[PDB]
Order: sequence, then C-alpha cells, then structure tokens
Amino acid sequence: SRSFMVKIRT
Amino acid sequence: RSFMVKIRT
Amino acid sequence: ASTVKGSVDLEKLAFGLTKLNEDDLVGVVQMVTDNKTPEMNVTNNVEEGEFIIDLYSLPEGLLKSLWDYVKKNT
Amino acid sequence: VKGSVDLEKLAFGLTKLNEDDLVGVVQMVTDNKTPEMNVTNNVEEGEFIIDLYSLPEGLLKSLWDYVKKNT
Repeated sequence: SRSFMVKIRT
Repeated sequence: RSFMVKIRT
Repeated sequence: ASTVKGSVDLEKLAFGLTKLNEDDLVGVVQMVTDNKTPEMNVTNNVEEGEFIIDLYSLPEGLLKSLWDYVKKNT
Repeated sequence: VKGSVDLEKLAFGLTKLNEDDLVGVVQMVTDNKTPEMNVTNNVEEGEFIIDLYSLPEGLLKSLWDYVKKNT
C-alpha cells in the first residue's frame, strides 16, 4: 500500500 | 574527538 | 498520502534524520531496532553501512517517539 | 573512522546484535580496558557507554570482526 522508504547511510 | 555509543538493556 | 502517518510528517522526519550528529543517528537506529515489530520493514546492511526503513511501516507511537527524538537532537 | 574500522558502521552493526551477543561486546571491551578508553558500566541502570574513538585500533578491529560474525 503506502510506503515511505528512507535509506540512512554511513 | 568523541563517538559515544550507549548500549542499554 | 504516503508522506504522513498518524499525523507525523514522514518527509519532515526523514529530513531531520539527516541533520542528526553521527552518534545521535545511531540512537535512532537503536530506537527503531529495539522496538521492532514484524510489520516494520527494517534492513540493516552491516558491512555496507546502510539502514533502510519504510517509515510508513512503523507504528504511530514509534514514529512520534522518533520525531520527538529528532527534534530534541537537531 | 579509526584504524581500519569505520566507527559509524561498527556502531550500526552493534545495534543489530542480539541481546545475548551484546554481552560478548561488553566482555571484549571490559577485558581489554586501558586508561585511555572511555568505558562506563552503569550496572544497576543496565547501560554500557563507550567512546569508540577512545578505543585502540586492535580492539576496534576485533569488535568489528565480532559484529560481522554475529549479525
């Protein structure tokens, strides 16, 4: 359904 | 000069 | 519609995550990981140094706690 | 980054350890404590607080190896 992807990187 | 990590139960 | 859940602006939360100091960013990873439920989509690629999260998969209470933490530490 | 170890990657990796495997990190750091290391074990509070920059390079490498092996 709804999604909000966040890629937290070093 | 620091990188503090807190490991907690 | 995908940018707000439980009255938490997820894009604002994501922008705030970028401003955290590196040791306070680890605290966000800890808060997510310590409260993980199966419905949460969380991937920690350890050797690559990337923590991938679907913010819409997180429960409203955890999103509110993450947003409070991000405001407190930026 | 200190030595060959990315401290942020090490910290991210520490978060992925299971609770029983975290005990091995506390053991490894405590067993290798030097004065220059900033390490606090608040036992009654269940907190183990470390400055990763204060750790010697050999210990950081063994910690990183442990984290890769147990995640």
